[PDB]
Amino acid sequence: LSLEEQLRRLQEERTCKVCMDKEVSVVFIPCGHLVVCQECAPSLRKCPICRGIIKGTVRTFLS
Amino acid sequence: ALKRIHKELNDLARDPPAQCSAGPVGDDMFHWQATIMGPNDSPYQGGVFFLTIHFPTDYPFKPPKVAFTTRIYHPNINSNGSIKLDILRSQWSPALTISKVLLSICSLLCDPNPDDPLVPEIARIYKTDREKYNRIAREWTQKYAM
Amino acid sequence: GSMQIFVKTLTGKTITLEVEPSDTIENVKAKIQDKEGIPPDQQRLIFAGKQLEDGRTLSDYNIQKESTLHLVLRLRGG
Amino acid sequence: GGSMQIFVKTLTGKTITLEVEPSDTIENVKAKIQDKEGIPPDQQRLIFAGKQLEDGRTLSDYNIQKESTLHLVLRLR
Ligand SMILES: [Zn+2]
Ligand SMILES: [Zn+2]
Repeated sequence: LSLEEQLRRLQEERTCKVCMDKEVSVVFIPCGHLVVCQECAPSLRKCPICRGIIKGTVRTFLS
Repeated sequence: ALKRIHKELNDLARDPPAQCSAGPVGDDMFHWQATIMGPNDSPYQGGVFFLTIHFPTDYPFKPPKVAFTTRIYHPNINSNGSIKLDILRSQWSPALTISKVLLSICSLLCDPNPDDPLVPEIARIYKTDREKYNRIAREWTQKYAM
Repeated sequence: GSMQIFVKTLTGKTITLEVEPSDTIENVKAKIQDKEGIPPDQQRLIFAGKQLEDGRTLSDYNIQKESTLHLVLRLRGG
Repeated sequence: GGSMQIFVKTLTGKTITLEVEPSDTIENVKAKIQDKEGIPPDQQRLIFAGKQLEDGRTLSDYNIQKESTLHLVLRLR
């Protein structure tokens, strides 16, 4: 639980769970999981976290 | 594939699960070796089971190829170490990391599907004489995994 | 809940749940569904190398306070 | 006391901390494990990064570095 371990966990939390490189930027509708970037999303028909069908993808901005 | 594979390796080093271990073979990040420890209070207890992992170049969009090298007695794993398991095929998810795949396989050991088996003879024994199944799986653990 | 346990989610994030020693596995999955949005039918919980079955309790598996359960996706051998 | 710390995880999830040197052999580590945990060396299997570790090699030989985690697997007793 060091300051670096906490900063890393906050950065990993914001990061795409597929490529693990770019920040998340797309929310799946209707399951609501925010887990991929815009480069990984076009390849996906089901949510990688809950296997829900993806009916739409909204570009999200954490202001 | 490489960058994600390196991240998984680093993420493992920080905190691997108790049940498994994995890393590259030699200088090749696409070919790993892994261990699954047999679950306590199972016929596999005390066993250390080795596996090969081959990441394809389009990992993680396609699943890794995973097979046992240690022989193991199970309805869904054959004598060649092939694992018939839906998450290694049509039910793959790109968010599954190698650690979760190994834990998933470990959880298959005491949760076989004898109704759609890879090794029919083993599945019939599992369904009709569980003490015989357990005895044989214990014997193979002793012979191959210790 | 009267004690705490930990769940390592699919992405490796560790969450804390408040549970009872006699909580059923399905109740644990319902708590995960509320915190992480995963349908219970897609949750596979693993402790000590073994999957936890609905209808059983934490005490059935000797899951104690501050145990860590590992969450993976529903799977089926074949 | 030690040049670097490594961690040893048991099947129950308990992690122990060891003070080691990169030149320490796997045999040395098993002796330190017996000191901390009371497990005799001949009952210990050590695993790192998917490999079972051989007694005569060093931590450095296996790419074990500071804060690396090894697995302690007991032989069926
Ligand atoms: Zn991505
Ligand atoms: Zn989802």
